[PDB]
Amino acid sequence: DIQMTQSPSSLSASVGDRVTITCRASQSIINYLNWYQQKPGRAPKLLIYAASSLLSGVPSRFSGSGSGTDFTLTISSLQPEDFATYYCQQSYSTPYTFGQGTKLEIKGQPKAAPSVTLFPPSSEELQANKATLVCLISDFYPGAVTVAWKADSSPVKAGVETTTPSKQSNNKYAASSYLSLTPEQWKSHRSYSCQVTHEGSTVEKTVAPT
Amino acid sequence: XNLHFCQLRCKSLGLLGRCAXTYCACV
Amino acid sequence: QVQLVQSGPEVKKPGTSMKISCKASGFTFTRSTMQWVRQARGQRLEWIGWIVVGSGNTNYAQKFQERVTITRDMSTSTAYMELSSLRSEDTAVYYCAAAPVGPTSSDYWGQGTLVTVSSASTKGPSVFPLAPSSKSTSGGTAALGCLVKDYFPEPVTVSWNSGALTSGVHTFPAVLQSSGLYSLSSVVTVPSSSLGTQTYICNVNHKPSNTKVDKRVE
Amino acid sequence: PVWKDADTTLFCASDAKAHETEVHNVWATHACVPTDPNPQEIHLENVTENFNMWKNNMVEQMQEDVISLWDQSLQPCVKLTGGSVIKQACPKISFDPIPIHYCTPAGYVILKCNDKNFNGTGPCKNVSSVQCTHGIKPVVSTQLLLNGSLAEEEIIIRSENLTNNAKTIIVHLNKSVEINCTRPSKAYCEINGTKWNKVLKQVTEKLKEHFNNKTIIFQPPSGGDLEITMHSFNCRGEFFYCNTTQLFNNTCCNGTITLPCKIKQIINMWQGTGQAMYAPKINCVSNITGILLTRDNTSNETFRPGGGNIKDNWRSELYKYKVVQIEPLG
Ligand SMILES: *[C@@H]1O[C@H](CO)[C@@H](O)[C@H](O)[C@H]1NC(C)=O
Ligand SMILES: *[C@@H]1O[C@H](CO)[C@@H](O)[C@H](O)[C@H]1NC(C)=O
Ligand SMILES: *[C@@H]1O[C@H](CO)[C@@H](O)[C@H](O)[C@H]1NC(C)=O
Ligand SMILES: *[C@@H]1O[C@H](CO)[C@@H](O)[C@H](O)[C@H]1NC(C)=O
Ligand SMILES: *[C@@H]1O[C@H](CO)[C@@H](O)[C@H](O)[C@H]1NC(C)=O
Ligand SMILES: *[C@@H]1O[C@H](CO)[C@@H](O)[C@H](O)[C@H]1NC(C)=O
Ligand SMILES: *[C@@H]1O[C@H](CO)[C@@H](O)[C@H](O)[C@H]1NC(C)=O
Ligand SMILES: *[C@@H]1O[C@H](CO)[C@@H](O)[C@H](O)[C@H]1NC(C)=O
Ligand SMILES: *[C@@H]1O[C@H](CO)[C@@H](O)[C@H](O)[C@H]1NC(C)=O
Ligand SMILES: *[C@@H]1O[C@H](CO)[C@@H](O)[C@H](O)[C@H]1NC(C)=O
Repeated sequence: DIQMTQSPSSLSASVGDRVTITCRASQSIINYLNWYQQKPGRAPKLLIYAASSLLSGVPSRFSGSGSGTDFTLTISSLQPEDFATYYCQQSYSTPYTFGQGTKLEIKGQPKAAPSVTLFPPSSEELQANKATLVCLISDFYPGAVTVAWKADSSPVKAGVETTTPSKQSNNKYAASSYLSLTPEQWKSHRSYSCQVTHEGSTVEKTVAPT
Repeated sequence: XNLHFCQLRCKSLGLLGRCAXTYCACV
Repeated sequence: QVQLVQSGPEVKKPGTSMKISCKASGFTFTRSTMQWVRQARGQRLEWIGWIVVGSGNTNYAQKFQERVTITRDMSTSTAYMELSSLRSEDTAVYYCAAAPVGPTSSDYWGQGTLVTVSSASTKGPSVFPLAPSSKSTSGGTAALGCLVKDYFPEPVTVSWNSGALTSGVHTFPAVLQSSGLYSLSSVVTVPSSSLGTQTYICNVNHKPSNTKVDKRVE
Repeated sequence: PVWKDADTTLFCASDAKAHETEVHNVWATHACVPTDPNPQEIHLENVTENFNMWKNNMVEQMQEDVISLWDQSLQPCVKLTGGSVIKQACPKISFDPIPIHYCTPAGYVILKCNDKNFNGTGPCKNVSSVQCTHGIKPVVSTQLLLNGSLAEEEIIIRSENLTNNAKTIIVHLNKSVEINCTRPSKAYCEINGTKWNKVLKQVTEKLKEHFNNKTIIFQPPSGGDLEITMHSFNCRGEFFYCNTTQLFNNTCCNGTITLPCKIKQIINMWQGTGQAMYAPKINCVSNITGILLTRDNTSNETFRPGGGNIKDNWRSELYKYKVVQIEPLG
């Protein structure tokens, strides 16, 4: 018990920048704090020990500091392989807890409204009891968007969703929302739709079949 | 300890003046 | 070559146990306290326990106190974790790590071990069409897709036209449905004219056998 | 190899209370971390390391710590240091010490001697690693060591050299002896001569071991400042001075012992050469857990009450400790 937090959850900067990223401790550790880097599929790497001690073989780009509660890890000369999720950890006490996590994204890509497309359930997949519709929001930036579902002009309730890695090339995202319902629920209603709001988008952008 | 001040007070006792951190001891 | 290699992935039923190894090379194993960690997919890293190598002393988090057993072997220079009566929220990637001594410190890392705990039997994925039309295009570029739902466990691999198509493809992260069965989509954005000039087939390929090959047209 | 002898600022830990009236509570309130409820000590397999009680800077850290504690709490209404006077606010605050753990900052570890019969200097072969030390009540006194930690095994005689005469002798007791100090509703302090004299003939047994079966004679302090001729100690804010001529009785008579103390308000400072004056039902019950002695013809040796260097009061608790820094490699 000690509860460690990170801020911010995600941060966007471009190549050659300087970033701060900040961890915060509840019951004041003294300088018992490490900083780890992590890229998906691979295992963490140690960046900073104590709170200022840099590991031998880490590029001197990365740097750390702190007090008792508030710690910070700056990058300064942000390189392309520094676009990872970064984790603060406490030594000192109890279960040595890790931070929420902070991810760095490429702050390239000007505001890019998403391309909004929608799929009614296949009858191939309607032959079974299940019946699902997919709203896809392809290539957009920033990360933060909203998508609400309307069936005969009514939303809320429950439908699943998942978001694309990051970029490889364009630095845009792609999200997908699934509405899962049986033929029972489907056959009854006629109008199914996606209201999506982003930032590039001026208004509620709506797409629907029957 | 004031060492030169200590030695003189141990002098009358016919003893020598050590220091005991901040304190004047006779030995 | 300073590194640590862990054992393969494991798929267990709720109520059983797991054992994971960790073979060390490169640092003097003699003076380290091997530390264990787990990462549940898109949640926090958790410290499990450690074993000081020299002494053989251990300690654990109040959380895994009664089910965990950390061990080592100086001959092979190898560490081991055993986890008893498993539950579904023990599904995660488990890492071993090296570390100086004291009470905790800094740590070098191994590759990780995916272990999956669920009641669900092995099932192949059902593959349904995200067929494109007027509402599934918009902009003079179009988008099509393969929906593969109801399958256990990870991973599935999806390609288009048997690896020929790679541009505009957005294979998605799977989502564990309430039904304990994984589900995901793979989509692509093509020039609207291409449809009619070029058929589009997705290839789904499951960990065991199970490979449905499907033509998304309309 | 791994770890090296280091000198780093040690932080402090306390089971203190921020709302308390006791004044040490205000030097631990926001200066000492809450004491970790799940500490860890780790055995260091097949390792011997050599400690030296008499030369470690944890002692120095602690002395300047207690000087600070003593300055901020119970600032004297008028220091003198004869050459420039300083009258100041001298408010009446509560006082009696409470234990404080010392702790390494990350990157360093306290090595702990676990040989119970370690005397203070040389090789230890049962070495452990700790984050914080045990609790250590910061109490300053002379001749007798109060509220301290007992020797866990046999009575020990700690010294730098027993061939040198200058170097102090810290006897570390096996089992404690209580002492009541009251200013009866101009003071006195009583002790149960029975157990005390038993404990004492034990100490002259152990001394005899170090001074091959010779004849051990206690004697009063030669002379000098009142703070070394007398058991001087700050008890709940007021300074006692009890004549210990009795306790070191060479014809022990085994019933309850009484000692005549004086409370003084004008005293000789221990923080630095000078003198202090503080503003004006008070009693201190205290485990006596160690003794300070200086080795003074015949086949008789003479031992006399010592004290004064307040560092020794810290050495008695911090001999089992050495700060070292963890080197990470491979
Ligand atoms: C400790 O010493 C014994 C032999 O005296 C040896 O068998 C054992 O492996 C040693 N342990 C280490 C960690 O070197
Ligand atoms: C303490 O033991 C050391 C060896 O560890 C020895 O050299 C020294 O004489 C002893 N000192 C005392 C005061 O007994
Ligand atoms: C080191 O000391 C502890 C006692 O504090 C004891 O439990 C342990 O066995 C010691 N180690 C050896 C090798 O005796
Ligand atoms: C305390 O220490 C002494 C050695 O000075 C030894 O006889 C025994 O361990 C203890 N004595 C008593 C009376 O308990
Ligand atoms: C202190 O003396 C009081 C009464 O004068 C008594 O009740 C108490 O137990 C004594 N304590 C010691 C350690 O002698
Ligand atoms: C002296 O102390 C002993 C404990 O060893 C106790 O039995 C006895 O009652 C004490 N005497 C007095 C007068 O309190
Ligand atoms: C202590 O008592 C003895 C015997 O009465 C006396 O010789 C000595 O000077 C006294 N010292 C003090 C400071 O009272
Ligand atoms: C020693 O004990 C005797 C018992 O008769 C006591 O009366 C005397 O005052 C004591 N003498 C000294 C020098 O402490
Ligand atoms: C020793 O501790 C006791 C209880 O904690 C306290 O009453 C007493 O004042 C302390 N002694 C001194 C000399 O401060
Ligand atoms: C002091 O004496 C009291 C009274 O028996 C006891 O409870 C406590 O353990 C002693 N404290 C120390 C530090 O020896």
